[PDB]
Amino acid sequence: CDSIVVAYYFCGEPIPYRTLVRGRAVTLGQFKELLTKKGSYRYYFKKVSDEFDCGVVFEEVREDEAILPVFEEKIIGKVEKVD
Amino acid sequence: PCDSIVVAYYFCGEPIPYRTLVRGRAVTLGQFKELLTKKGSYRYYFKKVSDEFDCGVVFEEVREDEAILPVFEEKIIGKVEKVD
Amino acid sequence: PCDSIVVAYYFCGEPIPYRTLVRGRAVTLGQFKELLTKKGSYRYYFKKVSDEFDCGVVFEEVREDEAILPVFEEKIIGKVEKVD
Ligand SMILES: [Hg+2]
Ligand SMILES: [Hg+2]
Ligand SMILES: [Hg+2]
Ligand SMILES: [Hg+2]
Ligand SMILES: [Hg+2]
Ligand SMILES: [Hg+2]
Ligand SMILES: [Hg+2]
Ligand SMILES: [Hg+2]
Ligand SMILES: [Hg+2]
Repeated sequence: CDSIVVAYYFCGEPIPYRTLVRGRAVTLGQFKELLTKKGSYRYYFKKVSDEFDCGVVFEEVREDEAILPVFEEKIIGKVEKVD
Repeated sequence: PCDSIVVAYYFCGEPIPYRTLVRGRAVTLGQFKELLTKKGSYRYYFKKVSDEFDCGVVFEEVREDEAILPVFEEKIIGKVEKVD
Repeated sequence: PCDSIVVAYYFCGEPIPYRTLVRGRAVTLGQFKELLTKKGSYRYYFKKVSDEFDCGVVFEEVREDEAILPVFEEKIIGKVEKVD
């Protein structure tokens, strides 16, 4: 296994965009390179959270060097345009 | 399978530059800024060819941080200066 | 729309000049002085057209800083020398 599945829902759209990334670990900045549209966005990723009752959160990630959480083996991101 | 970039910067004149690899194709000032360990006010320059003259490439000052750093001969060569 | 000016200076003899863009139409010595990172006593010169001979052009010494820096072929080319 030399890869990870990276899917994100984009600016509201219902069908998420899916791609494979070589590495087993992905950073925000790598994820940012898959995006095609310029502008200001916030990025969230499903992550398990003991501290929440329905198990899941969308963790906001901000720093490029940061390693994105993995939910059930995949990276599930939400990309939201600001404003 | 090329998947990451070399980022070296000279830090306040200390000759020996600090070297690291960054995953991805291109790097922004803000990502570069996350590799730095010391707090404070700094300016940042990066080698990158100019179309002026002798012994000449430039050190381009970058400040935005969603700005994509120039690449000199395939690497990112930065100069980090503390504002005195 | 234009918006900015290119400001490059050679610093203490270092060959590779440092390059930045400055917002606005024209730049003053005092604005130029704010780009500099190192403290101390310096003199500042800028290429500019001249009406004297051999190699055609001069380095005008500027000191006021309310003064507007000359523009050589659309850019500001400065020489910064530490007073030794
Ligand atoms: Hg796999
Ligand atoms: Hg969008
Ligand atoms: Hg719940
Ligand atoms: Hg590489
Ligand atoms: Hg320093
Ligand atoms: Hg030389
Ligand atoms: Hg311009
Ligand atoms: Hg100097
Ligand atoms: Hg000559």
